[PDB]
Amino acid sequence: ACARPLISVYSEKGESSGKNVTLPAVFKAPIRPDIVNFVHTNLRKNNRQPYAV
Amino acid sequence: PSRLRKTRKLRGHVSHGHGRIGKHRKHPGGRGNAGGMHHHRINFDKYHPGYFGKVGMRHYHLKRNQSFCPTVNLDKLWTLVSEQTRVNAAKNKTGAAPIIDVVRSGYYKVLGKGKLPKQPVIVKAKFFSRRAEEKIKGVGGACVLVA
Amino acid sequence: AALRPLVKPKIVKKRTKKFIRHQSDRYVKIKRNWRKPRGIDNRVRRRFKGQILMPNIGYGSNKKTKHMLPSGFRKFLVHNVKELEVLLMCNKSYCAEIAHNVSSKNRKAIVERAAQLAIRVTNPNARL
Amino acid sequence: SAHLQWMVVRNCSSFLIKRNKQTYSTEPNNLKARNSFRYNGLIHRKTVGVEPAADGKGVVVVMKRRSGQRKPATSYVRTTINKNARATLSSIRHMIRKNKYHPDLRMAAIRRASAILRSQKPVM
Amino acid sequence: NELIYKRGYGKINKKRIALTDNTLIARSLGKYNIICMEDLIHEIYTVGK
Amino acid sequence: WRKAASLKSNYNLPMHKMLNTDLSRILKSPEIQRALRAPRKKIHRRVLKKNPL
Amino acid sequence: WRRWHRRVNTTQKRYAICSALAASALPALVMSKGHRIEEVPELPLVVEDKVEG
Amino acid sequence: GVDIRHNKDRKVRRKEPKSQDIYLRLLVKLYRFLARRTNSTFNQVVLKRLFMSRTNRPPLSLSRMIRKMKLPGRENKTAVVVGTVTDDVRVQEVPKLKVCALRVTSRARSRILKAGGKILTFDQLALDSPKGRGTVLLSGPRKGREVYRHFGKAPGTPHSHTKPYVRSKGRKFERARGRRASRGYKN
RNA sequence: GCCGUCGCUGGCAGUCGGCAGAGCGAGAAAGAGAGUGGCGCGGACGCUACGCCGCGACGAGUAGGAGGGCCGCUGCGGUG
RNA sequence: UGGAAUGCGAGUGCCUAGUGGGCCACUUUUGGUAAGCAGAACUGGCGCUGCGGGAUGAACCGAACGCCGGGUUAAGGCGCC
RNA sequence: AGGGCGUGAAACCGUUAAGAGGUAAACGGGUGGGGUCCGCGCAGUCCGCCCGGAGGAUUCAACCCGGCGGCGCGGUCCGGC
Ligand SMILES: [Mg+2]
Ligand SMILES: [Mg+2]
Ligand SMILES: [Mg+2]
Ligand SMILES: [Mg+2]
Ligand SMILES: [Mg+2]
Ligand SMILES: [Mg+2]
Ligand SMILES: [Mg+2]
Ligand SMILES: [Mg+2]
Ligand SMILES: [Mg+2]
Ligand SMILES: [Mg+2]
Ligand SMILES: [Mg+2]
Ligand SMILES: [Mg+2]
Ligand SMILES: [Mg+2]
Ligand SMILES: [Mg+2]
Ligand SMILES: [Mg+2]
Ligand SMILES: [Mg+2]
Ligand SMILES: [Mg+2]
Ligand SMILES: [Mg+2]
Ligand SMILES: [Mg+2]
Ligand SMILES: [Mg+2]
Ligand SMILES: [Mg+2]
Ligand SMILES: [Mg+2]
Ligand SMILES: [Mg+2]
Ligand SMILES: [Mg+2]
Repeated sequence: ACARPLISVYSEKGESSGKNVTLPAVFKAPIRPDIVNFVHTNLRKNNRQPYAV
Repeated sequence: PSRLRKTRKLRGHVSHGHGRIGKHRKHPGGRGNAGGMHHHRINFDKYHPGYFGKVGMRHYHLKRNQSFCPTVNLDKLWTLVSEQTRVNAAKNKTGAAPIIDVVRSGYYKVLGKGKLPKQPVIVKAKFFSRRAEEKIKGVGGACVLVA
Repeated sequence: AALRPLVKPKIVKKRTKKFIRHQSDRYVKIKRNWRKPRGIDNRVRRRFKGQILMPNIGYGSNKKTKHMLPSGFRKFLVHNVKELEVLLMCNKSYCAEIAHNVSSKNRKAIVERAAQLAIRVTNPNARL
Repeated sequence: SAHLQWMVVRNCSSFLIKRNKQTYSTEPNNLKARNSFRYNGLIHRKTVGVEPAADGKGVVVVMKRRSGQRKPATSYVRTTINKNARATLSSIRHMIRKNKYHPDLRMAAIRRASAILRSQKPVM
Repeated sequence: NELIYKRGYGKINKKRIALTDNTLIARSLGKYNIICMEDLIHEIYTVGK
Repeated sequence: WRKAASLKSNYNLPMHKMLNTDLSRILKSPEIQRALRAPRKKIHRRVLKKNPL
Repeated sequence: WRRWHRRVNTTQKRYAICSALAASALPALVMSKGHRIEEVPELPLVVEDKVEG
Repeated sequence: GVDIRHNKDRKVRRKEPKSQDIYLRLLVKLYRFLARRTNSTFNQVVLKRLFMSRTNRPPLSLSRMIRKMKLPGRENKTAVVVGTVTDDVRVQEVPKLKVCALRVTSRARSRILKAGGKILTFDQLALDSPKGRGTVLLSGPRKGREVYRHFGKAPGTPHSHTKPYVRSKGRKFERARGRRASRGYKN
């Protein structure tokens, strides 16, 4: 959408501090599981080691 | 992915997709482009016409950079300069004409295909075409040469 | 005290015997699992008279009563207690079948739960 | 959105369970426990749950408030109804109808809050 | 009569739909003033326009 | 989507192929509800053919 | 010399990253991967900088 | 038995898109609803085009959308496309256009918005005009692909201006026998 | 009668409920439209829309093709 | 008044496996004394195809096949098998 | 698990049990006979409502207090984002 909320930073004691950060626009990009999968099942072929008889 | 391929549905059928009468022998036509003139002539004439013979002059030590000349058409000539150069000449009133240097963008010859917008230009280029130069005069503009 | 199903229709099956493989009787290397015979001169795949039969799609079961045990219930493998609450709103049409590996200490506290939930178990006296 | 993240959760969830030609779902607030857009207890903006009370007796009802939507901690409200078998099935009914709160789930909520009462009586 | 009544099926929407009511004939052949199984029999017997 | 990426060379978040992904709110909206034919939600199972003779 | 490694377009690895971040701020798409976040106070869980200390 | 032939019983049209993306499989849900629940043969064409492969819905150029929306009569209409609206750098003036496409390249959003036109989506269009009143369906050139130059009558055939498959093109790559009236013949 | 394939490019987002009014099978292109003057708090199921439902027609097959396998084998990333 | 009848949704585009030993029959038909021979034409078959009949049977007569209940037939039959 | 000793399949063989036996055996369709175990069969389903029949509660409605949540065209309330 277009409405970017105001997330609140949480102190290390769990309780919410005063600091706020506007939700970055990345958290509204399209969710594409097919693109995510196609990219994952190709990028993790790269860390593979050769093997052969 | 073998699990998607066609040899996984071909388990259990004797000839494995290749024929009972005519087997899948090794090379029943010769290897490669064999028989281009004898038994594969209908194919080398129906699909690769002109494949056999010589034509033209040889050129022994050809160097592909003496004949370097990339062209740009007039339609996308105005895309070499920024946008506030084509519109600044619109808002302009003193008749000034922007200098489009083409060999600076990476083209040597200017061919004239597209239409042009009505404003003057000064096209610096290495080689010009007759029509590319006439379409520039007919709009008002100069065809500078640069060696 | 049997746990009756929702409705118990009449189950009709177009065939009861298994579909044995061609020539699974003369040999021991040929198991009973079915393999469509693809030989040229074969007498089974030409559908001769009096030969073995072939699994057509015509033998399919009525969809209304397909996979349905003779107790009018469908079935579900249950690996632990938590997989019963999944089945507690399908009570009167599906049953539970504790897996083969669930030891008797857990299978007792699984039949115990399914008794409260009124879920029917097919093997409730299994291991003990 | 609901239909968006349902088109992501419809097959590659972790609560999805697929065996014996059936397909149930183990979501927290899924009542009827079956994998469907309508009864999924995590996708929508307003869901309903009917769990058993932590002690022996009672039925807890879990509504999902509107205001807190990305705050999982302060998102759900819970109310334990430890009453007779009929008042609790007129309280869930009012909770849903009179509030006009996800009203297509009411008979599902009663049918579940009855399975709990039935699974909390003394066995025979 | 025996044919149209007992074995009479209509090619409606390219579907062999059994002629069970006059509103299956009127709905298709109505524009020719054939609106009942009797107008149908009369059109077949007396070869009509 | 209006301010490019600063740390990358030229990158803007991928655009959206549809904005209001809530086709429930889309479908029960007065814009679309008015432009529909009445639902034909009656089931007409096969009529047994008796013999008019 | 089997082809072990695959290469992906950069704009597509970035599409996949933005799709794997836009999906980590949704309570359903995180509680469906299996994580036990029934008591996290807010999903884009931010903490003060002293945590790096 | 009946003596029919089942050669053509299975019509091969696309019952659904082959892609698995969920921002398309939601458009196809909304338009499958509009397609069946309205009597407008517009939605039926949009739905039938949302199935089509990436080679059957080709790109549009901004210039071809200019000259197809400049035709007399169709003013103040929304230009609907099912493919993408690419830029056309060889056009200098851009009017204001109401447009609705699946994609608009990041240099055609610029031009259209700086002109002053709107760029809707297919859900925005479905809310603006459900039955699709006031629209102009378009589609880019389908025979534009270089693939369609090798199709037709095979080369080496009287009056078959079909492009052959050659490794490289040059003096000595298929220019000798079936092309010269001198060396052999030509067609 | 049942299974399946094909076709209808069929139907279903209308579960529109005390902010209610429960319909779109009927031969005849189009509104159960607006305005302008003469007690008892109640109502089954559904909708994994890749889902569900209704209608007809059809069902041989070597070589070959295609699809669907919640058929099976071994390991990998996730998840139970 | 869409200018005969009857029937039926058509048009178009790529990619493409297998095949390129055939055989039989009515009718026409060439060589041969003829052949379960050699060779053509048209259609239908066998090959790729079960089923009822012809005792038996690649090709003849009927008839073409999802799995089943009732009824009726085809071609063939009805002393007994 | 007894010194080539984890598990210890198949073909093949021995013995015990059960049946059977002159058209080699085996096989598909159909039943019948006997066995083996299973149903933990052998007095046979429960569920909602209502009517009556006998009992038991610290109990219903309606009011009062406190909390919580939904909705609000609060026509157009305050302050936010
Ligand atoms: Mg085959
Ligand atoms: Mg072979
Ligand atoms: Mg092949
Ligand atoms: Mg070959
Ligand atoms: Mg080969
Ligand atoms: Mg030669
Ligand atoms: Mg043989
Ligand atoms: Mg054969
Ligand atoms: Mg048939
Ligand atoms: Mg066929
Ligand atoms: Mg075909
Ligand atoms: Mg078949
Ligand atoms: Mg050969
Ligand atoms: Mg001959
Ligand atoms: Mg053969
Ligand atoms: Mg044939
Ligand atoms: Mg035959
Ligand atoms: Mg004889
Ligand atoms: Mg019969
Ligand atoms: Mg006889
Ligand atoms: Mg041992
Ligand atoms: Mg050990
Ligand atoms: Mg041992
Ligand atoms: Mg003995």
